[PDB]
Amino acid sequence: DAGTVDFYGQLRTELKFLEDKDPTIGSGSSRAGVDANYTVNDSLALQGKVEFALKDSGDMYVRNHILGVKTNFGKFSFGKQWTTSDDVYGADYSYFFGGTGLRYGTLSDALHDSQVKYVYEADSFWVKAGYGFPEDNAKQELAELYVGATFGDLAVHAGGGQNRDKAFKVGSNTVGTTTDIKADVTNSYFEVTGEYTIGDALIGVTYYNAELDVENNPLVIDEDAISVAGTYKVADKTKLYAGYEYVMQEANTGADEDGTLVYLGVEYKFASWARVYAEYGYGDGTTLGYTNKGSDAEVKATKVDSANNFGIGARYYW
Amino acid sequence: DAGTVDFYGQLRTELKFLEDKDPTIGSGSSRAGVDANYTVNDSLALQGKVEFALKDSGDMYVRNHILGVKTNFGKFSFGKQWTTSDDVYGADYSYFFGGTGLRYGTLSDALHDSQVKYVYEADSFWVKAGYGFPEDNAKQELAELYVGATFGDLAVHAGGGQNRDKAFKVGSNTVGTTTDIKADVTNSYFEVTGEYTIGDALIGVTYYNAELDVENNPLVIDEDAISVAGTYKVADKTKLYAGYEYVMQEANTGADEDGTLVYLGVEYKFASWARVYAEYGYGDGTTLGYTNKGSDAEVKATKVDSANNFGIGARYYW
Amino acid sequence: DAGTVDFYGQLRTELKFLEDKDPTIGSGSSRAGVDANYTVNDSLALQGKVEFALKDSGDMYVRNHILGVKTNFGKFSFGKQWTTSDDVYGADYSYFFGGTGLRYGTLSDALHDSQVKYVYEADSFWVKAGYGFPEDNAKQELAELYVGATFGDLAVHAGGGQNRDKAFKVGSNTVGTTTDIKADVTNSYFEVTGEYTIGDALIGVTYYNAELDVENNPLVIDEDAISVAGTYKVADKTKLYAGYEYVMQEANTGADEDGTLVYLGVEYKFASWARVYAEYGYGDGTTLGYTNKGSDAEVKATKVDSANNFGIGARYYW
Ligand SMILES: [Ca+2]
Ligand SMILES: [Ca+2]
Ligand SMILES: [Ca+2]
Repeated sequence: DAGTVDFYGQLRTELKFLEDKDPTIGSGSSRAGVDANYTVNDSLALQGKVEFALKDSGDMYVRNHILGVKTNFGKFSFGKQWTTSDDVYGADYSYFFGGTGLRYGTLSDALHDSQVKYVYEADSFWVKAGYGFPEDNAKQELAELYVGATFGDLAVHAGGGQNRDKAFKVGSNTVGTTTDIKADVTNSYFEVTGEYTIGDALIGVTYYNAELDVENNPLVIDEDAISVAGTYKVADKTKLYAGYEYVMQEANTGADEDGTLVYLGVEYKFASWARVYAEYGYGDGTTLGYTNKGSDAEVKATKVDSANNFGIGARYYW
Repeated sequence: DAGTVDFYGQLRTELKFLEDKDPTIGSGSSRAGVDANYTVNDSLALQGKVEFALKDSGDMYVRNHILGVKTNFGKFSFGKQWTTSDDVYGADYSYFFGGTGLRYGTLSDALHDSQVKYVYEADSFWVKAGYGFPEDNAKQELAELYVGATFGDLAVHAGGGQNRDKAFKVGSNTVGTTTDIKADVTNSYFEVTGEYTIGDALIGVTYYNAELDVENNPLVIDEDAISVAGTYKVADKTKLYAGYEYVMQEANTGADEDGTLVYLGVEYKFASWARVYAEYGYGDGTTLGYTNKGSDAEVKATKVDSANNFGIGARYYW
Repeated sequence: DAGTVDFYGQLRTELKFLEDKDPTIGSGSSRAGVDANYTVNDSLALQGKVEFALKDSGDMYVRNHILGVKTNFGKFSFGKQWTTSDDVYGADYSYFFGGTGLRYGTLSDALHDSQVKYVYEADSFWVKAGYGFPEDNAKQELAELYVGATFGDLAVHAGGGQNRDKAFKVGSNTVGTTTDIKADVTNSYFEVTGEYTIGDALIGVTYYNAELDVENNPLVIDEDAISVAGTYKVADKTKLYAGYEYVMQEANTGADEDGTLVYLGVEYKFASWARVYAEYGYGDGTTLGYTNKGSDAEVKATKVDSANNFGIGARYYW
């Protein structure tokens, strides 16, 4: 009948060496929050949550702001949250680079501030979904559905959704006097994923398919994407990970394109509240845009070459 | 001789349906604060207060930032606070719409960040006042005085003040190239209010009068405003409320104008830390601008028509 | 082997009367933070720190964001911190005006958000240093080294560094259409300081020398600066302080210039968590720009005259 109040956070600190650039030091995506939960009876519980950022860069601001109601019929969560998409994710186990090949948030950056989200667990067969209120085109249209289920040692999921931005930035031409090109884009995407636990080892594979149509315009981009990845706990506190990520983008204009991302890294944990990371990442070719869930990094649509990247992490959790 | 340190807050979450618009979900005006109080002796106590916002929208920022000193001669509070005006308020018992007819903050939005405020309670006959430092026209001129007193079951107040903005936005014409019209406006206002408690019931009536002159210009707007309102606790945790609010604006140019706001709603409280709200609001005609104290909503000067509005609230307090 | 978690802060409130201006009230530089420390063994400790602002003015934001590692070989601190320079400071004991004559941060405002800092204490002979990562000219080049040592009752330090901004604001001409003049400036500075404790009394003297060269341009400004200052605890809770600060700026163009700052004030402390300040400050002539460490005030490059300033402070610490 009573409740729990958890005050939690991370203090990320990163040292990064990215292709063609200088060393950076500073915060990663440090944040701090408060999960408050209260069980009323057996068919009713309540949640109040609010995470905010402690990045070293801009003004500080709220990241998630949530009212949750759990029932017999499932949990409904309301307000500013990450997309159901991002919660489900897919097979990327990096803390820096990588996450390309998951194509759910080309337009969303994994976020919609004005959304309703549903969850339902069972004899671990589960269902998650969400809807984004466009709050009169101040926000994106969003709608997603995923479903999964574990078979003892195998773990599966599939689903997708549809996200649209009426005024999304597609380019720039300045002429002196600097302006960007807006355009109304729809991203309609689907995935399937499997994960296999072999004691220390873990393997994962995801396939993403995705369609970017533009209204008042013939253009269409079919993306088709394969992530394969895994982790292996070696010593007592030590985990290694890696992944290959291959993406192909056909345009309806004929124009074909691809992109490759490879990573290899190590999570050591002095404790659970004290972790350090080291990761290499090789990239070549094109992304249309992606989010690394581990760093919270956004990479906007780009083409890379010859592309080496190292990242050294040190976090304090609470 | 010792002190109290209260860490407090609200986690508002609102679902709103306003005339001619789409559904919104998200935070209302969530905030969080710290009241710190310390009694030194019988003729001396100290306060330190700082509230900040957790809205789901912009950067997060400080709302109130206060140093208070209580004495025999009364409490002096210093720094960023709401106007004495707003503290006193008048008869509006809504959580969303309504608050028109209180005319104290057409220009202030109920706030001055650089003000000194005085309070004095007695054999409950009380006096409140405040002054806003213009800090060289970076801020509004403000000066207010209110006085009240309870007669057992009747509760009265009257007062007003004068607030001026040297560069207040009166309109816009863009021509291609988008610009707004500034103008130096004075709002000089007075009210009287009475409130009557009949066990479960509560009735309230306020009258506001107000004068907007403009310097270097003939224009003047006399507002004259009548709020009447009340609440009635029905069941164990249930309160109902309503109000009629009628405002008339004569201009000195001849031009007459009016505005009507009606509300009806219900506060249910699962507990004191858990409340839910439902409110209807009908509006027709003109406001020159107003603040709803219950939602923290600002409505800028506007004319409405045919105007239906619903609002469903859910807050967690601490 | 365990750790300490300190939640700390200040609630500054200031009332200021500066030459040619109106009274201001409001916050000074209120902030709040969390120092977290953990000793692992005798040759290893860890720190996590994050201070953020509660100013009454803009958005709220992070001030310092730190990962510290202490060893036998010394403490390395990483991320957003004040400059080593500012930590060391020099002889200014004011809470408002004064701090001119310390010339370390003409360009930095005492801050670099992307810096590595080293510290080493001994049989109190100490060494501090730091490097600022230019993170590809998004940030200033910085590099500093200071060293000190106490002789029982005398306390000495000397050092300096070099700080450069590729695009620093040197002026403005608007022509209608408002633009500022950027220019690539280097500030290369050195100091020596001594401090003498005579029970209640304290005396201090600093000398600063500094050179501002500009790339692609003949201009150079030699500053040469003498602060002399002190404090004297009179009654039980009462401290008085004062300082004379004289600065001379030769330009390489011939053009000579100077500036004088004098202060006198009193720190009374009702307790350690409750302090009040009163300070007078006389200024005449030129600063090229400076920071008062006590108020956190930035004064941009300016020439003053006839210049009287009072400041009344009231802080609550925790
Ligand atoms: Ca915790
Ligand atoms: Ca509380
Ligand atoms: Ca403390």
